[PDB]
Amino acid sequence: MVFYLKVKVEDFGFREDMGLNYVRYRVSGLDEELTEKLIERLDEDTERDDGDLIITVFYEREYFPFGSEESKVKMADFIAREEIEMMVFLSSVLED
Repeated sequence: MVFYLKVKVEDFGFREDMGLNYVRYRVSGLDEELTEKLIERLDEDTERDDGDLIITVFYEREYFPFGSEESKVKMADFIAREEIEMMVFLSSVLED
């Protein structure tokens, strides 16, 4: 009756050439055709890998880049801020 989606960080990084932070999320359950739906709405780079889906989303000062790890004083901040970012994002879209 209800679908269960789990999104977690798989590979995070930063591009000095651009000046923004990027991170890849791991999603399982989507389909070849379904991917075209999300990739369109998000307008990001989606690709099937071993059944999972890679999504890289980076934002500059304009949208506030992801780099507030100095707060938590560890990498956990990146995965924590990134995980909730995707989870909350989707949940917020489905809930609304």
